[PDB]
Amino acid sequence: PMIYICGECHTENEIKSRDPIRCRECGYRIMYKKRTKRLVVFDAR
Amino acid sequence: FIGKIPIMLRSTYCLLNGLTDRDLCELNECPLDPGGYFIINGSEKVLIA
Amino acid sequence: RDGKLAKPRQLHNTLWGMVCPAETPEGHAVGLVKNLALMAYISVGSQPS
Amino acid sequence: MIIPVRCFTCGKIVGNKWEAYLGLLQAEYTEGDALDALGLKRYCCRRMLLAHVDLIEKLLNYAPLEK
Amino acid sequence: KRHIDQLKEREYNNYSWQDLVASGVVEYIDTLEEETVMLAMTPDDLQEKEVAYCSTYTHCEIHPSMILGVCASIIPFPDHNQSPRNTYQSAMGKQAMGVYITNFHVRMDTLAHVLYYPQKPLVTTRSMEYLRFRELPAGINSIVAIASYTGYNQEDSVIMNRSAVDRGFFRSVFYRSYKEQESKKGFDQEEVFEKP
Amino acid sequence: IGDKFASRHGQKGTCGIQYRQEDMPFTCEGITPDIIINPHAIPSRMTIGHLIECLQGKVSANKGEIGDATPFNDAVNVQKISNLLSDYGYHLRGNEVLYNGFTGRKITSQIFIGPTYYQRLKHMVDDKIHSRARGPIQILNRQPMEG
Amino acid sequence: MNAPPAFESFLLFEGEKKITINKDTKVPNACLFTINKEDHTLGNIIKSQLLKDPQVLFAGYKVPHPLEHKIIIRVQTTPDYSPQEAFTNAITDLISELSLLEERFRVAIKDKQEG
Amino acid sequence: QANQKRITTPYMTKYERARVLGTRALQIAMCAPVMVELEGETDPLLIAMKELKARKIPIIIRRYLPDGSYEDWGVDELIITD
Amino acid sequence: VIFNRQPTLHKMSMMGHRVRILPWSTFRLNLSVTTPYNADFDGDEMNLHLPQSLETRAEIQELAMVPRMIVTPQSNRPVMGIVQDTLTAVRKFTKRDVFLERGEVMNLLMFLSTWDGKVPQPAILKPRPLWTGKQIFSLIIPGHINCIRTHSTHPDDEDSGPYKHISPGDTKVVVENGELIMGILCKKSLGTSAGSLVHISYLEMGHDITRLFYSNIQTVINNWLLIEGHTIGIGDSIADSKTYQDIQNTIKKAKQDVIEVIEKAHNNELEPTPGNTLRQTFENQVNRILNDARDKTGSSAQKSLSEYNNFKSMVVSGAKGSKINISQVIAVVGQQNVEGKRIPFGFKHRTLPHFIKDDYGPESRGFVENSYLAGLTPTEFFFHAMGGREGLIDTAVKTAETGY
Amino acid sequence: PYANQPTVRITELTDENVKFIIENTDLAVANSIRRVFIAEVPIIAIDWVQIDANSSVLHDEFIAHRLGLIPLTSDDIVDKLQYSRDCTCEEFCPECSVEFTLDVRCNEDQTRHVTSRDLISNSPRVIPVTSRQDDILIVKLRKGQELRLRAYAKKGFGKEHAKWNPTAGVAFEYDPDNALRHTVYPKPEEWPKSEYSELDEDESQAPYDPNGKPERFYYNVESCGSLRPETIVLSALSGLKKKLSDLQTQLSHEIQSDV
Amino acid sequence: MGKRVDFSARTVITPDPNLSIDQVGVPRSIAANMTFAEIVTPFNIDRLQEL
RNA sequence: UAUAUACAUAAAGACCAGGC
Ligand SMILES: [Mg+2]
Ligand SMILES: [Zn+2]
Ligand SMILES: [Zn+2]
Repeated sequence: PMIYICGECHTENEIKSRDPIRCRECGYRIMYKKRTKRLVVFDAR
Repeated sequence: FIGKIPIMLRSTYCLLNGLTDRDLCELNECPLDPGGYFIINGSEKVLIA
Repeated sequence: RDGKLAKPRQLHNTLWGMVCPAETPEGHAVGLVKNLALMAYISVGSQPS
Repeated sequence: MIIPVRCFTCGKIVGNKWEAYLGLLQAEYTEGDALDALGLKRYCCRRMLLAHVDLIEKLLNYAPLEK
Repeated sequence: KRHIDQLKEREYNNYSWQDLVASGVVEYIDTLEEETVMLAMTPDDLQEKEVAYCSTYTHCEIHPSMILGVCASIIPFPDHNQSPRNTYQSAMGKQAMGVYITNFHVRMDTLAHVLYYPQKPLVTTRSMEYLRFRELPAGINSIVAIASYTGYNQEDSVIMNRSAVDRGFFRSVFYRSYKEQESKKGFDQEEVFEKP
Repeated sequence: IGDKFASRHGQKGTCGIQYRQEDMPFTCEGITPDIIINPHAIPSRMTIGHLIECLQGKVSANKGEIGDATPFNDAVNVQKISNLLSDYGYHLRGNEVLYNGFTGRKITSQIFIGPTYYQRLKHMVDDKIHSRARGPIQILNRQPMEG
Repeated sequence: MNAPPAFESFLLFEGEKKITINKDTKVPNACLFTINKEDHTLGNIIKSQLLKDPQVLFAGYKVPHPLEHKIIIRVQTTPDYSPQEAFTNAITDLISELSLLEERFRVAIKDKQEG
Repeated sequence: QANQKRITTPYMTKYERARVLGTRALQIAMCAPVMVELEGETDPLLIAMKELKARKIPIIIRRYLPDGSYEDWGVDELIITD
Repeated sequence: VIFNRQPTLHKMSMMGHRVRILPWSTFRLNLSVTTPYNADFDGDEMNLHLPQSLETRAEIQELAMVPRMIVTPQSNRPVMGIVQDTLTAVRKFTKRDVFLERGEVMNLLMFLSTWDGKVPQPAILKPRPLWTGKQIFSLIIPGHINCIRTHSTHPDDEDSGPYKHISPGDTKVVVENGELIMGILCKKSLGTSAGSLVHISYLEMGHDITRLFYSNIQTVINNWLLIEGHTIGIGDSIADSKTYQDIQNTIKKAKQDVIEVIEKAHNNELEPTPGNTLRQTFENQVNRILNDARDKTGSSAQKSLSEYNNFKSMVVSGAKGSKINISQVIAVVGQQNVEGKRIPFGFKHRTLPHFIKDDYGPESRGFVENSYLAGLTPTEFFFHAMGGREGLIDTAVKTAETGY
Repeated sequence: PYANQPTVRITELTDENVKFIIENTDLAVANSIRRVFIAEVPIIAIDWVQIDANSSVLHDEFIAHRLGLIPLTSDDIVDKLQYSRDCTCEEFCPECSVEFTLDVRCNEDQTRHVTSRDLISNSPRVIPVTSRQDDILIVKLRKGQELRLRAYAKKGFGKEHAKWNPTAGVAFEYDPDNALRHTVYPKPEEWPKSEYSELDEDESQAPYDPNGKPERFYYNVESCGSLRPETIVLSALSGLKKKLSDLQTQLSHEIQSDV
Repeated sequence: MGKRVDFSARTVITPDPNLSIDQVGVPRSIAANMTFAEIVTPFNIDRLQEL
């Protein structure tokens, strides 16, 4: 459902709503949101 | 156990005392950071003389 | 900060070398807040045993 | 952070002269002789390489979000 | 001189300030003991001037420019300015966009300004080395004409070059940080993160 | 053109306008000022160390050495600077001949240019701008909100 | 947030005429041209070509304001010479100058390379 | 008071000419008949300013003397300062 | 719109304006308008109140418009006058030297909005036609407006003797029949003062014709200044090598006359002035000497400035700076005072740890003998900081009393 | 009442530089030439950037900034390309734009420099300039970081955004030893002499020339590497004559329409 | 005695000498919020139906 | 075919920092 990145071991784990936040293979409680898929288009200006 | 005392950063009782440059980066701390402030509820507080 | 008395605000000869003459806030706080000079070292204290 | 392409005033390219400029300093050139070998005549360009501060080497010490 | 040769090589001598203080060369003197002292600005005043102001000097100061704080130590040539003008820079030196800490990519702080292209100055006080202002400079050098040109720079305004501003000059980043906290308050009342 | 820049000497001021590199007065060598400040700033304010920094730093762009501004020297005079500046082919007081940017013609009076160190300030125009028409209203007074 | 687009300086949108000619009632034989989306590059060439024409008593331009891009050129000529004729001969004389300069710069290049 | 014995300046004080050109322009701005020939005027303040120089405005000004009495001056009887 | 800046001290700080819509983010206003609001452009802000009805909008228009408020009831002077570069440029534009060719007249005339369509005949017809700044500025002056003022440098010996109306230095200003015949303009003519060339306009012509008067001076003399330009540079803060000797020999002479007054008081030979303590008569005699020192070296520095000096250009026309700022740059900064008295004793009987107890000499008590250009010595830097703190404090304290 | 006939003398010609001397011309015509050397000489430079994955320490539009400023070899096909606004096709075609690609990942423990040499173009003609002397540095990568993006380069000129200036500093000087008195020296003896000065070391200034008017306009035109400096000039003249031939047209349509 | 008001705006000031005395630059986004109620007549109804 | 989704909620106070 939702892929998050551990702030310690940097292993993407799939964890879903109404779950405590702990990354497997560390135990570290700080997860990050990865990055969006949709198109970003910048001016070189 | 009577309580818990907030600890100034980079004092002799911080975990960052005596660490070198390489170790301060693995812990994601700035080596240029002077220290001497507190972390209370995440904010960084400075006792003013 | 409210008081209009100008004696506590004025720069005093005893501030040579232990307090920065130029650095100070402005507004109502003029001269009541003072930075420290570079070399100046506040003394931590001891026992007179 | 990292050396600018395109010196601000005139618009000459100092982007590519940084890694060549660190080489000359380690060869015991003086910044006057270094900047003349790189061929930067005007002092608008000579202040890009001379006054530059390279933080991209500090910022690469911290580890990325992803392994 | 033998003290200065040992400090010059201070690296890997394990010989430093404390070994300088322990030799009786330097001394800490607080204020109300400065009433009983005679200071010499520089070793120059110690040499015979043929007209003796004082022959008794009991302490010499290390350098006169250490009387200035951290924010007033960044000003070049501060003795050449009218005195309120070193006080105003003390106020505007704390507001300057620059790289504030080097770990800022990790930190989450509300209101973090940062600037793409900082530069260490070309005319620099010799005490900026101990403020670590070459590592975290806030500012950029700029070529500055002083002229009345089109009239738009009158009063305190500044005209700028727009071709410079297109190349990254003073072009900065403003980070803003939000936080929201799920909680359980009432007995049945829960808050949840969900797309409404 | 709303933002706020200040030097190290206490000269603070907004941006008046932005001319493209075309429209800026250029030297004989094609150097155009990134920033032009009004000369009237100087006389009543009396920041002269702003005039020597533009001077000291034009020798330190040429020589390749980073100049020494430390406050008390007696080893650095305006006169010992200028003699170093005359050796790189500039007028020793730092004045330099400019051409008008729009019309091409020289500018009669010689203009004083040099590299100088400016700071951009936390204060920008986008965060100070505000406009109000029939919006939210306070609860107790039924008057417009604050802030 | 109010910064105008970069292209807004040289591009015309719908309905803007490039040139607008309005007679001037203060003076006989005086005309006032209005050029949209131009600047001192173009305005200064023409003014300085009009003052060579001995039948032109007055010529001058101004940018009314720098943030809006248009030029305003007043021209006053002598009687029986129309200020629209003065401004056309100016433009054809530059074209006959710049076409002579581009040909003389190409000859000096070939001479310069291997010669 | 009587039309005789009126004691007040004959000139129109800059406060009266500010509220006359305002009140007149508010009438014109709502379908009100225009006393003067209007030529290329879609703006009420310019029309009301034009009626004033021609002294066509239909308003009488009631000036209260400080003792409680009053005087009635029509906008034609007064003398326009500017 | 009505347009405001806090605090509103008098009524010229709320004046109705006429909107013109321009890009970017900042309100923009003419520079003459920065005199009433007392606002310089560094981070300032100003409120905007858009009146919502034709009935209240016709009050602003006929009461509070900026062209109506030109003349203040307070001092019965104009509020708004020529300010900053233009008042420096006017003077440089109006000297006898200024001769504008045929190409540079065509541009200036293009910025006159009131110009009646006729190019005036050059002052010098042959060998080459050359207009004068006084000849073009006389097209700016509206109507037929007439004035006699005098320039700031006008010597007092001039009006008395021969050459009253020829005026060798071109100081005396005459305007006859809306035409500038002679003299240089400055703060005393275009500026704000009773009887200035601007104040006669609003009185004789009217508030409408005097609105086009400001906008012509600013546009035709700002677009002229692109030809001359203006600057301050280090060459303009510096004197001759001969003047630097006259500035020292006055100081050594002063600091030597203070040592005699000090030596006379040690032996008691100093007799008190009636009504004055011997400390009061000593603190006066030392101030009488040191003031003459810095008053002499100041006037010795103001003689040395060349006609091309830019400081002298900003001072003479009153645009900015005063004659006392030139003295401190070139010559001497002079005595530094705290609470109206010479620097006190913060330690016991001495001013700083460096000085010897009971030193009343000029150096110990705060006289700074260095100029901002040569740079202040360490202690003179500290005393100069003590005299400036008294300026910052007053400005913070007085405003809250003057507002209550 | 007619145009003057100027002449050109090319003194130095190199790959970075052109010095020419234009004579018998107005000050206003000679200026407007160098004033076109900056703005209106078209060039190719990256504009539309699309960032697929950026793990670098530099945020997205900071890299999209540095890419724009990279010069691209404009030597020829700038004539062929059409402005993207005038181009009829939807989005980008081969006619209005060039496609670039950068796929870079740091596998090694060593710090990898992404250099402009890593921009890969669909067409052999336009490449980064250094590829035609170290390479421009876009960003540095620690192991594990990846930067891949796609960027379409367009045609434009220096009025839009300063990244289309074909030139480095364009020098301009006229009347080097001061006869005309357009600039008035307070002390004439303190000023260094121009490279172009005709005067001996003895005398400071040329004597005043009352009749003269500025001629002999000395240029130095130094390219950025996009366009060879010889063809920065040919494109400025041909590009000023095209703006004056746009006036004579749209003026003629108005005089004929008004009358 | 005084109170917060509607139809007001606040921003930085910068010089434009090209203006008259009584004009002021008002940016487009500060001039887009602030509105002026205008009474429709037969005169301006052509212009206002477009607005 | 007709008809419909119309706006409200983020409290207030305290101290602190800065701006003109
Ligand atoms: Mg201010
Ligand atoms: Zn984990
Ligand atoms: Zn450069």
